Amino acid sequence: HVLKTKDVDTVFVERQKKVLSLFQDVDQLNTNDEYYKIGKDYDIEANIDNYTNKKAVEDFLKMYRCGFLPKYNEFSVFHDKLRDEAIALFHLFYYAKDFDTFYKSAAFARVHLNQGQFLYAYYIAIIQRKDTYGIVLPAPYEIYPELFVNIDTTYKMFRTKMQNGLINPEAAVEYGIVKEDNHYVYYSNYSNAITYYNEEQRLAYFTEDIGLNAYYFFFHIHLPFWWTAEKYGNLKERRGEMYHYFYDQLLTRYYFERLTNGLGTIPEFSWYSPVKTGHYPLLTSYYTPFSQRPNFYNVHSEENYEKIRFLDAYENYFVQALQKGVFEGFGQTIYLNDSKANSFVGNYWQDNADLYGEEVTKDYQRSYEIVARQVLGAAPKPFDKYTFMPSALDFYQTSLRDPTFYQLYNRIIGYFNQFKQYLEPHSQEKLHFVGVKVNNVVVDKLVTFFEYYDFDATNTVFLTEEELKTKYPHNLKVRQPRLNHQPFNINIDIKADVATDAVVKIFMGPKYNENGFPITLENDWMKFFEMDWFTHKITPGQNTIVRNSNEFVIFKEDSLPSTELYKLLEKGKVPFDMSEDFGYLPKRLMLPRGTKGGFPFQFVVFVYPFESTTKNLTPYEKFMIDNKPLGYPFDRPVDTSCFKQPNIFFRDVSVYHEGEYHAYEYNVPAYFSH
Amino acid sequence: HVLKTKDVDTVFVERQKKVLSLFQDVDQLNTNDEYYKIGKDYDIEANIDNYTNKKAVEDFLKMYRCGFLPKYNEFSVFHDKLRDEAIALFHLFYYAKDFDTFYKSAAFARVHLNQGQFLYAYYIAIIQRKDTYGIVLPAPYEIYPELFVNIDTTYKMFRTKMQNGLINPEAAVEYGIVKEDNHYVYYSNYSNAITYYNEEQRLAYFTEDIGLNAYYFFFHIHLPFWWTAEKYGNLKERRGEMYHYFYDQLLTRYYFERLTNGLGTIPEFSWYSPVKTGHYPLLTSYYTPFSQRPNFYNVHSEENYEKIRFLDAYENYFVQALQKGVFEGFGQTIYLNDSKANSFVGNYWQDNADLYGEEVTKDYQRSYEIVARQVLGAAPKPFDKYTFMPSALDFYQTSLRDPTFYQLYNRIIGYFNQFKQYLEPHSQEKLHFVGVKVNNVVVDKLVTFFEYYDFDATNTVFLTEEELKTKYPHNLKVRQPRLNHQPFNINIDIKADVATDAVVKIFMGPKYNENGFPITLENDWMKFFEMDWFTHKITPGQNTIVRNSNEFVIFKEDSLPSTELYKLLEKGKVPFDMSEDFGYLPKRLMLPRGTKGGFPFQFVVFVYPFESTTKNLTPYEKFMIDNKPLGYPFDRPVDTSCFKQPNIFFRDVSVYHEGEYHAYEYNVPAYFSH
Ligand SMILES: *[C@@H]1O[C@H](CO)[C@@H](O[C@@H]2O[C@H](CO)[C@@H](O[C@@H]3O[C@H](CO[C@H]4O[C@H](CO[C@H]5O[C@H](CO)[C@@H](O)[C@H](O)[C@@H]5O[C@H]5O[C@H](CO)[C@@H](O)[C@H](O)[C@@H]5O)[C@@H](O)[C@H](O[C@H]5O[C@H](CO)[C@@H](O)[C@H](O)[C@@H]5O[C@H]5O[C@H](CO)[C@@H](O)[C@H](O)[C@@H]5O)[C@@H]4O)[C@@H](O)[C@H](O[C@H]4O[C@H](CO)[C@@H](O)[C@H](O)[C@@H]4O[C@H]4O[C@H](CO)[C@@H](O)[C@H](O)[C@@H]4O[C@H]4O[C@H](CO)[C@@H](O)[C@H](O[C@H]5O[C@H](CO)[C@@H](O)[C@H](O)[C@H]5O)[C@@H]4O)[C@@H]3O)[C@H](O)[C@H]2NC(C)=O)[C@H](O)[C@H]1NC(C)=O
Ligand SMILES: *[C@@H]1O[C@H](CO)[C@@H](O[C@@H]2O[C@H](CO)[C@@H](O[C@@H]3O[C@H](CO[C@H]4O[C@H](CO[C@H]5O[C@H](CO)[C@@H](O)[C@H](O)[C@@H]5O[C@H]5O[C@H](CO)[C@@H](O)[C@H](O)[C@@H]5O)[C@@H](O)[C@H](O[C@H]5O[C@H](CO)[C@@H](O)[C@H](O)[C@@H]5O[C@H]5O[C@H](CO)[C@@H](O)[C@H](O)[C@@H]5O)[C@@H]4O)[C@@H](O)[C@H](O[C@H]4O[C@H](CO)[C@@H](O)[C@H](O)[C@@H]4O[C@H]4O[C@H](CO)[C@@H](O)[C@H](O)[C@@H]4O[C@H]4O[C@H](CO)[C@@H](O)[C@H](O[C@H]5O[C@H](CO)[C@@H](O)[C@H](O)[C@H]5O)[C@@H]4O)[C@@H]3O)[C@H](O)[C@H]2NC(C)=O)[C@H](O)[C@H]1NC(C)=O
Ligand SMILES: *[C@@H]1O[C@H](CO)[C@@H](O[C@@H]2O[C@H](CO)[C@@H](O)[C@H](O)[C@H]2NC(C)=O)[C@H](O)[C@H]1NC(C)=O
Repeated sequence: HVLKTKDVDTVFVERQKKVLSLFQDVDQLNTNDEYYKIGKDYDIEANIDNYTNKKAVEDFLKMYRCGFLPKYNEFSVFHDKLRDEAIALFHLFYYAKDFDTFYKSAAFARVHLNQGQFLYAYYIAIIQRKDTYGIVLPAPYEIYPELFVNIDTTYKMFRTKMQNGLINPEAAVEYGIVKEDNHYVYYSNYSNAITYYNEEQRLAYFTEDIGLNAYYFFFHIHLPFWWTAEKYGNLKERRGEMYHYFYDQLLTRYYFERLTNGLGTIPEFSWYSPVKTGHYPLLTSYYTPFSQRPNFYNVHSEENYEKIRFLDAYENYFVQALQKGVFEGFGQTIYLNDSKANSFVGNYWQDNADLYGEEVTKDYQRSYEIVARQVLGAAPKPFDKYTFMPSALDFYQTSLRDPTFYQLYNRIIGYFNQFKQYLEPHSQEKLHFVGVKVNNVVVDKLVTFFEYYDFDATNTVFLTEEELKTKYPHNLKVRQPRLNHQPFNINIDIKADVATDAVVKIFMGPKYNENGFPITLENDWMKFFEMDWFTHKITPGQNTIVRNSNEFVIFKEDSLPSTELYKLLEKGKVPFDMSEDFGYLPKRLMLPRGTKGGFPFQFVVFVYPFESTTKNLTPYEKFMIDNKPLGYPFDRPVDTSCFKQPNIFFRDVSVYHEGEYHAYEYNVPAYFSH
Repeated sequence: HVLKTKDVDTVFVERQKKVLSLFQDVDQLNTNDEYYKIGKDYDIEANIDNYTNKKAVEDFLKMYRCGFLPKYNEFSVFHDKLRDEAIALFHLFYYAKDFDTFYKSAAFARVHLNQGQFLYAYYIAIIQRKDTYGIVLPAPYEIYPELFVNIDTTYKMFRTKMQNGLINPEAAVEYGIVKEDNHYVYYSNYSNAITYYNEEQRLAYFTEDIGLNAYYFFFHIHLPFWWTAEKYGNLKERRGEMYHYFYDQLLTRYYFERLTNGLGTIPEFSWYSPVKTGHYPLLTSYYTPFSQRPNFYNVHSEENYEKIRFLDAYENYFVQALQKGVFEGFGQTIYLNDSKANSFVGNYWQDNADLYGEEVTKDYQRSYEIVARQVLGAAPKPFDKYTFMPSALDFYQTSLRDPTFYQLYNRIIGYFNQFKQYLEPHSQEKLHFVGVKVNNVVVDKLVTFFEYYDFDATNTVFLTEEELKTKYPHNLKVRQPRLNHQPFNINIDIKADVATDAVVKIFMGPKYNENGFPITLENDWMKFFEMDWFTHKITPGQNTIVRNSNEFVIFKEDSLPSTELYKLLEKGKVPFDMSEDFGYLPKRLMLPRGTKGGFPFQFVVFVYPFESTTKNLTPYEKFMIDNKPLGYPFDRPVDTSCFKQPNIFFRDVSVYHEGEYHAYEYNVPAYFSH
């Protein structure tokens, strides 16, 4: 298994090394590094001519002269002041006329501003600026290790750095601390191996997977809710569509993990009753432990009355719009069948900039999601604008760790899916592919297993004045057994009459509902996980297609550590996926953990005529190369019919799991010491 | 300290004497008085030609022939039938062609109608009729002493009257009954000296202050929610602005009293959870005690299910309008920034006539304030249209005695202040006064203390057939120590470039929040109490202004008993404030009770260019002589800026309290007997 690579020129390489020079030892400043001198004395005012937008720069300066979030404090985009500052900073980065002015602005920020705040605006700018297109971003877990690993292993790294090494390596092994080469390796367990407060803990290997969490972070920085989608041209008109697709797909995938663990559907809650599923983040900031929400949390308390009424009102509005058939307000009146209605509900639920026709949201345009994250996070109200007790719900990099995150968005998609039943359902004729028929589909054995995975966590530690004189160590390694599966083929048999360009899609869906009974397309159309999308020229007669799971376009390879990125740069290359598909879900997670006896699911292949791609979303996500609605044909209900189309095939499938069932078993000292 | 007086001609004096002739021994009828014969035989039908609006008079007769509230029963403008009768009566009074016809109509009413009802319509007619403009109104506590004093002292007066004097004066002293001259003086404690059911009771000297309660009553009769603001020209368009101003100032002032008493912010509540703070009115009607709301009252019971859904719906509508950026309904469509928006939210929350574009409100036009006062009052449903158990929330003269009164309006203004954040914030430029700078502000020591205050409470008692044959006694006096403060100067130091006409305002704001930390303008702009407003001619160079607290235009002098009014009329004079500023907050209450060590607050002086006064509200309140929104520049949030404007100055201040801290200490027999 070789990783696909891509060729880059000398300019790109030079810009790549520059951006990476600002992603090192992020919680500390190195006066020996070139960036410190540049950044410390950069005069934004004096170079105001090197920015395409003078107003944005002046607003930044005006804001900056008043002070920004101090260093070391936690930064969260869900807090007004912090967000506005971060956004002003983003504008300073985005409007730099050229890479050089941008780099200097970045260095300025790195030296003067809050590390978290800088990293946030930095990450987004690299994604948004045209001149940095293709630039490979370092893994978020490598940049925010304190957000991707529990305190028990963070504390072990702290103890190692404080002791300046291992004092008794033979004893350290019993605490998962091993030395390999010149690296210190830390075997890190998911939380279900240290605390089991509720049954949802059984899903910890999935909800705490660094790749899954990185995936949500990438989703957000690819296109922040506070920013307009203008830059992406077409996506703007299809933004709400993308919202639905992303969350439906994520919720459905999470649902599958629940199913193979016997946890049933995503729980429903009320803002007027205790929230059943609590959550205890084993994370910490530099000033406080993350807030905890005990099981059966009394959410309807005096501190949340007003917020709950707002959330209620927000839901009420939508439900009433569905009833009367029209969305009023926001400067327009949309009937449910309007051609922009789909984008409206999506933008409405997310309360994004595009809902208002602006480039950035304002503080007074209150958000359902932000307020809901606030009350579900269970944190006491902020001490002040710059100080708050964070919860898993305050970061896109830790959101998926909280069971209520899925419950919140499942509630939202719940309404979105209700809205979809008011639309014209897909007719049997529009779904039919005259001349095309799928005679059979055979799927190879589906097997999951846990496999060790390492990543650089050195950013967890603080370097010595002497250590800063020499090259960075990239000394610490965090090792966790992560979910994965064996590659598998899908053999498709297609009997055709005429020759035509066809599109073939591969989905994965449940076979039974939570109670073990047969699924129903009428109520379960939204439970199909899109796995593949590709064009294929169908020749008259017999057509045999073989798609290997490693080829599914929906997923990407694991990221490589910054150190391997450099070696690859010497060759004038960059990982293909890491550069162009950084937002895709890691392929090692395309399958939910199976069971020893094999858990029931079904694959489905659908092939339809290839045609218009005039309003595709390639500038956003590469695989979106058609005009059909995202998730087609499971994007909305379908005109109930008891006789399936010949161009769609459903194949039963079983997901088995090999090796140790529980991930923590691979971190038992007796085991890894062999 | 001399009280300001105003000269009045003979015509005014005779009308003043005529109006006061109907404010004597109000719960009884005097056949020996001139008004009795006049009112008993007055024929409205026959004199219909003396009313400018015949339809109104016919409606009154049609309604009167069916019967009105009987004598002795409690009257409240919050009960449908009662309000409708009162409004009909008002029209009869208002449409009288000349003073004489008005007086007869009033005499007729005094004789035939419910005393409370008559007094209600009468008070308002005197304020609204043009020919009675300036006519001095007797203090509400003199007219309705049973609404301004607890039953313990009401019963003492009853006992005195029944015994026809004191049987054992030496002994009566131990109960606060003392004879002075020809008066019987009753030392009257606030409820916190007889029952301490919850911590809010420590605010009783304030919430029960007769002046504070009279103030709210004056606010009502000056312009009832059921009547249109048409009479006041410009006010009509700014009605909502005045609504926000009145309640925000009152709520802020209340907040200040909580701060010096360690009671923090105004509590928030939910219609679906027990209301924490109860209230026990130590008041009674002629037929029943006032209803009581115990602590942690179960408000969400079957009797209130439907009313709560209404209240909840009313709030939902506002919250959704804010979210969609437009107010729909009531015959129009108003975007948040529309020029008519501010008045809409005001008229909406109040459910007043101007909301519907009518003269007076109708029964089916359900009111949030009324329904909320109904469920918060905790009284069982009315026996019938004429019989109900009253709560402190059923009267404008007792409302401030109930903690939930503040909680309810704080909830409404919460929404109002939320709406304010959707408006164009005051820009730094517009707040800047070019060439004008406030160099310094010095405030003399702020000191509060309790000082005895007496008022005529003879209306509490019933007179003898013989006593009615001679002049009214004005025999009984209620004595209570009331909050007060020493006069203080505010020295303002201004450095100007050129000469201009400037407006200088003075505010009092908190220094710290309820937790003891620094206030923030972005979140506490609504907590600034306006204290003074005046024009001043600034000359080039150094300017020095000296304003004494006694000169603040926002406050008035205490009311004089009706007996002192007569003596003053004989000199062709009337108190200046009682005549033109009756609705102003008593100046003795401008400062919250301080603490021995001195409680922190801050004074702010802001000076801006004097200009337009085209849409001023002088006809309503004298001090509103500008075009600026009421409360400027703290009427809405301001473009956040850490750099203060040169024409504004903040000065730390400490409010000290001298003498006994608790008011009841002055009502201890050992103390007042010396
Ligand atoms: C415990 O607990 C407690 C309780 O809580 C606490 O306390 C706290 O604390 C805190 C901290 O400390 C604090 O805070 C702070 O404060 C401070 C002070 O303040 C003040 O002052 C200021 C200044 O002033 C000045 O300036 C101005 C301008 O700007 C002007 O105007 C004036 O006049 C003056 O002048 C001057 O200046 C200068 C000096 O400085 C010179 O030039 C000369 O001298 C001149 O003359 C100011 O600004 C302020 O203001 C304020 O206030 C007032 C009143 O008072 C007012 O009026 C105003 O307006 C303002 O206010 C307000 O506003 C609003 C309200 O409405 C809001 O917003 C707020 O409140 C505000 O405030 C005063 O006066 C200060 O300084 C600081 O600052 C800082 O921080 C912040 C945040 O926090 C930011 O924003 C800013 O920016 C800054 O930053 C900085 O720092 C930090 C740390 O801290 C960091 O992180 C950052 O990064 C930065 O850094 C920088 O700086 C530093 C110093 O500063 C240094 O060191 C550094 O360096 C380094 O690094 C670099 C790189 O980067 C390198 O290169 C090198 O090498 C190294 O070295 C840098 O440079 C703050 O703010 C508070 O306050 C307290 N609280 C209380 C209640 O008290 C404690 O802490 C604890 N403790 C423990 C142990 O834990
Ligand atoms: C206990 O508990 C119990 C239970 O709760 C109770 O009971 C109650 O009681 C009550 C009280 O008493 C009652 O009520 C009452 O009643 C009565 C009776 O009724 C009946 O009758 C009437 C009358 O009739 C007549 O008239 C007419 C017209 O108008 C006609 O039509 C007829 O026919 C007749 O005629 C005749 O007679 C006359 C006389 O009157 C002559 O002219 C000749 O003879 C002729 O022929 C009537 O109206 C009524 O009716 C009604 O009802 C029916 C049924 O039955 C019906 O059908 C009808 O429609 C009617 O209505 C109804 O209905 C509706 C609808 O549904 C409703 O709303 C209701 O139901 C109604 O009702 C009958 O029949 C009566 O009378 C009375 O009245 C009164 O009151 C009221 C209120 O309440 C008012 O509004 C009115 O106006 C009146 O008033 C008066 O009185 C009062 C007192 O009470 C007062 O306050 C006032 O102010 C007034 O006064 C006046 O008068 C009097 C007499 O009455 C006198 O006395 C006085 O005198 C004074 O004056 C001056 C001062 O200002 C001086 O100057 C001198 O000097 C002095 O003296 C005055 O004048 C009532 O209503 C009830 O009923 C019961 N309930 C039950 C259930 O039963 C008890 O009470 C208790 N007890 C204890 C002790 O606590
Ligand atoms: C009054 O409201 C309108 C719309 O609600 C505001 O107009 C918007 O202004 C922003 C600029 O910040 C534009 O990006 C939008 O396209 C405008 N939308 C519409 C519908 O006009 C207007 O700014 C508000 N009034 C003021 C003075 O700001």
